[PDB]
Amino acid sequence: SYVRPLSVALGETASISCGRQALGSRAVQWYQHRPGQAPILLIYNNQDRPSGIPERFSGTPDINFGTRATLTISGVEAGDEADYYCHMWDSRSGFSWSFGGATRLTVLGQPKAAPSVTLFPPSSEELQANKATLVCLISDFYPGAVTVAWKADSSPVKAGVETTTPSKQSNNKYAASSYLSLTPMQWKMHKSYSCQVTHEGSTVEKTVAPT
Amino acid sequence: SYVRPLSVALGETASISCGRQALGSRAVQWYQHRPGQAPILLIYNNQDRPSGIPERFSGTPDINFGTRATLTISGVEAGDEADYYCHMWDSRSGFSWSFGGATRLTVLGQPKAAPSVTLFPPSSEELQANKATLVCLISDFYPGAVTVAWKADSSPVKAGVETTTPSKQSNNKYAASSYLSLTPMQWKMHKSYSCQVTHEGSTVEKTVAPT
Amino acid sequence: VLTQSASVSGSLGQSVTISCTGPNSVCCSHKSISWYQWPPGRAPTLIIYEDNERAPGISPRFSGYKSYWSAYLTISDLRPEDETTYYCCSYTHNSGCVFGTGTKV
Amino acid sequence: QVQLQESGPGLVKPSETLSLTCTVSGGSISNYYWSWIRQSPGKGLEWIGYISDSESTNYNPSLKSRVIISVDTSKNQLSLKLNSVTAADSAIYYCARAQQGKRIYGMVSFGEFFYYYYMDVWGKGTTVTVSSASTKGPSVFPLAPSGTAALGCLVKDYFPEPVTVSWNSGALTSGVHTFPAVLQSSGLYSLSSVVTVPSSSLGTQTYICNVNHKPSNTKVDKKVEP
Repeated sequence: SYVRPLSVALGETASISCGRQALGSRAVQWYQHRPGQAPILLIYNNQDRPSGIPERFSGTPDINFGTRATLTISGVEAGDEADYYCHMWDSRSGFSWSFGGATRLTVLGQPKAAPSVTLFPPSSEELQANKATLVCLISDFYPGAVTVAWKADSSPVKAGVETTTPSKQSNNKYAASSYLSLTPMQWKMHKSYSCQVTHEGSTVEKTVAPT
Repeated sequence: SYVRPLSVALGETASISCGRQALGSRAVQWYQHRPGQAPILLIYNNQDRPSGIPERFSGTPDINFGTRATLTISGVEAGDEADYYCHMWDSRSGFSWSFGGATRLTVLGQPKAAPSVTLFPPSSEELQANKATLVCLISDFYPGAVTVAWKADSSPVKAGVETTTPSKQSNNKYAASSYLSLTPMQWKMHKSYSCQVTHEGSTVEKTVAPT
Repeated sequence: VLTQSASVSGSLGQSVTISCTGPNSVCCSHKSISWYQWPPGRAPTLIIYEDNERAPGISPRFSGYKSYWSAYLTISDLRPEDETTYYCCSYTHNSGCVFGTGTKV
Repeated sequence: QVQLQESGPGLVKPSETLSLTCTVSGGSISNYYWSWIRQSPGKGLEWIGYISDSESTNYNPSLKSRVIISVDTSKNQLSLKLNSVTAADSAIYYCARAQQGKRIYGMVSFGEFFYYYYMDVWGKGTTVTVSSASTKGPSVFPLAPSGTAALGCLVKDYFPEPVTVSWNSGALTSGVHTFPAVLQSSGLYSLSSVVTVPSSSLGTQTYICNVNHKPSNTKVDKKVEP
């Protein structure tokens, strides 16, 4: 289903209104889902929250009809970046099969982090297999948006490169990989190979050569 | 005529005192001029301002003699960077022919912006004309102070390069160009050509090769 | 149509700067410029051709320079025999020599 | 309601009568005051002169000896003539409507007042260069491109400033970026214009670069394609 974004500054309080409004008495569930991971039920009744969930996550009860279901995250941190779902039940409508839309909370104001580039030459066992691959490992950067560039000696190289889109690490930073593939003769017939990693306005370089 | 500078932090109120003080009852005009553009009359009487000018631009009236003419810009923004002139008239002195000196307001505290380098190889039609020119286009950076560097493959190149001093874009950022000129044989006889653009403490590189 | 300087002079040791220009008909970025030393009613002499290449034997003080709109001929370190009338010319490889007006020095 | 537009030669030889005109659109001409203002590089603004609604003139003593200001009420055109021009005369000449204000401090009967003039609506400026050099049209070469990409238009070797650049005869306006010129040692400016367009638009939204250089009446065009 579709996704609607939301940007909350770091430390602020987040107001995530529900996708569909209730026609009668309601019972709404709030799940926190970061893709590739198990969802986390934040609030199950209209305001009841399970154990292992901080008090900063709060929901609006159903006192008088008319009040909209809004999940409220006070004191937003970088870990709060996830998809939030509004499982809406009411007396009027039918069975709530669809989980609804998705709010993609992206917390602004996080500190700028520089990469930690690490380049590996082709292994001896790989060269023995008549295949040669360079890997360029990038980690611990923010915001998750980088650019890789491979250079045979000085001239650029673009045929045979593969790059991962950034992925969030456990410490709320990002990481990605860059694989250059070449024949073992191209590894020997050139002087050096470089991996230039440009993040934000700066570019870092790490190089390697067959020695 | 001479120019006297003034630095006001972003968001503050600016106090621009007039160049020449009035010997009698005065009638002062305030113009905003950014070079290469039409001046903008901010205040025509001692305090009367025309339409299309915000209330944050204010001038001191002539109530009692002794008060100095000071243009006051409250809530300074990046767009307020310009030359401000004090067209001074009074009962004592003669006809105000000279517009006076110039106050160069430079608003501090603006966000740091990274370049958007874009390099173009020589066109086919240019190479057909036995002339070959590389252009390196830099845009959307702040502060307006960059450094270009051209490298034939790895070695540097300095003979035949021309660079523009930064110029303010409409979005309050800067932009400049760098033209490397070479014979079409020098374009073919080398492997690659690079344009390294160093802004603030970081350097970005964009390269191109005849393929 | 190729106008030279009206006239000029200098002194022994100094230099001269003759000029030569015209419209897009005979000048200049797509033409070559030649400079002839020409005493009135006598055997002329080729000084400079191809907008700065001296003839075999011309003194290294004679020099040529061509802008995108006008051609020049400098005559450094003057000497007595420099009192002649000079003429420029604009030509291509397969055409004629359209001469210049004249310059008494 | 009232706008002004300048128009000039762009290049005038040394020691020659420079001539400019300025058109008023919206209001009349013989009912207001008008001012000529030029701005040289480095030097600040300079008040040249002004003309009344009754077509009376008054020149700055700076250039009083050689400036003549005129007006044609048939339409809304007023001209300016400056002879014996030198290199220091090249500038952007502006055109604005002067408003007469009467500052009264004492008694009007004793003449204890004075008149001040202020420009409330200006033109845009006409670039004027004084140089012995001859004009030359540019040479426009395409710059082919390769989330999005960008293509260009290399306008090289012209004289003098300026050169207007539009894309698709004025249609393409978003993402356009025209860059200031470069005075090569040869004495000619070189410009470059670039637009950022979506990648998929390459096939085949025609991108026509338009270039005009009035000092040589040499308008040109060129397309760009990989």
